[PDB]
Amino acid sequence: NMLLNYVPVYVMLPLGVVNVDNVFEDPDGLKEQLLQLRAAGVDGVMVDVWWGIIELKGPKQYDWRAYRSLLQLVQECGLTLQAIMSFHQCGGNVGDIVNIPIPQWVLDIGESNHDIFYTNRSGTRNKEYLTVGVDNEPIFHGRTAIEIYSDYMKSFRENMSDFLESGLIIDIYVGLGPAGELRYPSYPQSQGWEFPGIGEFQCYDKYLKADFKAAVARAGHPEWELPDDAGKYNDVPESTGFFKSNGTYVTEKGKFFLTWYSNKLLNHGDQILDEANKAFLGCKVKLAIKVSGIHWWYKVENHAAELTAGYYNLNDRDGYRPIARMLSRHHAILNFTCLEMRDSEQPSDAKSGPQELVQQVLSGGWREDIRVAGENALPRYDATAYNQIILNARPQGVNNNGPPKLSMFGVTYLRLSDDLLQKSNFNIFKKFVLKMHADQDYCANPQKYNHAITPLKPSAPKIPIEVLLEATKPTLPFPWLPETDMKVDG
Ligand SMILES: OC[C@H]1O[C@H](O[C@H]2[C@H](O)[C@@H](O)[C@H](O)O[C@@H]2CO)[C@H](O)[C@@H](O)[C@@H]1O
Ligand SMILES: OC[C@H]1O[C@@H](O)[C@H](O)[C@@H](O)[C@@H]1O
Repeated sequence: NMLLNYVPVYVMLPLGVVNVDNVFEDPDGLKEQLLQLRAAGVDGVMVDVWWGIIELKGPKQYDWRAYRSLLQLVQECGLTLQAIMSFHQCGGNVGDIVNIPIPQWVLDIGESNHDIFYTNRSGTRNKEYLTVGVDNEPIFHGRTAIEIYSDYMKSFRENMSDFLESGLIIDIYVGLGPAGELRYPSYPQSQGWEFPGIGEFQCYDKYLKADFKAAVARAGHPEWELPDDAGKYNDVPESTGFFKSNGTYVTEKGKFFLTWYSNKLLNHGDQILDEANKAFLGCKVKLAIKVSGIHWWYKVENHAAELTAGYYNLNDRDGYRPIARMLSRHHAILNFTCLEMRDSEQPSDAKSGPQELVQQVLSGGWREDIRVAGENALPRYDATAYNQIILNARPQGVNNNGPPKLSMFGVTYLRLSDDLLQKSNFNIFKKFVLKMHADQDYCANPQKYNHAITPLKPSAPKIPIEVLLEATKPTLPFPWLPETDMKVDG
């Protein structure tokens, strides 16, 4: 039955639906919008549960009231929810139209210890996320950063227990860095970065620097230092000593640094996912993380932007599959945040390959046998964008004999706004939803299309780093159709 080819569609709620004062501002306004989504056949919505808003007053001073009111409304409108444990700041990234800092009390600590923030070679501290360097440092009034995230999720679980039991919350997204993605803040607009700048390494805080020097010493090279020839945010790879042909990134020193730099993210993600598994154990929900889609410079040997962001991906080294393997022990979903783009839409000098990047990442996920989800990176309302998303959702088309051999677990659309609801735009969107659903009407029971959710089980045993890095072995991607068989048209 066609229903087996059905891929659910979710929509992101506006940023700031509950303001920085922890007040659910416009319920009536949101209700009307939500009801229109319900009529269009949308399966559910996604929302940020901001750490900076809930634990503002002080350590363990949680106020969940406004968010309970929001969840209540969403449930009344017949929609499911994907909740993001947003441990990051809203404001310094593309599209951020509102400012939501991390808890003020954490910022107060940062005043007397600036090293809790990601730092670039120039000494600039980024305050949108806590460096991975303090994950296990008990400097936050007795707690470590990971313990803070852990307590936050447990409190969420207990205070929203009634919504979890009623099946409202379907996915639990755990923020792992800037914009909630597992990556370093290598391309900060707030510091002047501009597409397609290569970005900068963000490992200069005293904690990461100390770890690196200890590590190089154990490797027999205590003289080794952090990169000093990688350039600046807006540089191009060829104008740097680190990323040029036969440059530093290809030397033993460079490869050691790059492995070290990227391994820190794998462990950061693995440890926090461990805490997430414990906090939601037994609940009927799935865990998920977000991986950023850095398509610029993907078409040159150095993959500069990817490397500075923490994804050690080269033509001969798969820097994404090991993340997929790490997610398997947690039975988690890998969400790729950039699926609507086409190569021909990028300036030629950016050397972008978003289409090839998507195929690499999704194939790696299916290869490791984990579920893969996604979102569009930029606001799009045209058919060609929707058709590109539909192609990646079922790379080899629909199957009339049963389920597709390959299909994404779901797609979340960015974002809910008045432009989307504009008559003509919404008209196209409704066709998009219909095609994602494979021409079938909205289906309320996820079980009908093999999307039933079982109680979350404890994570499988810890996979050693050496076994994780075995997944760096390059593999051929799965075959992709040139265009989807379920077009929206135009
Ligand atoms: O509300 C979700 C997050 O939205 C933004 O980040 C987006 C980014 O704009 C988009 O290109 C990509 O596809 O997904 C990320 C994360 O979903 C905000 O900057 C974040 O603060 C929000 O968490
Ligand atoms: O953040 C920089 C952004 O600039 C915009 O003008 C482009 O259209 C986006 O593709 C790009 O991501």
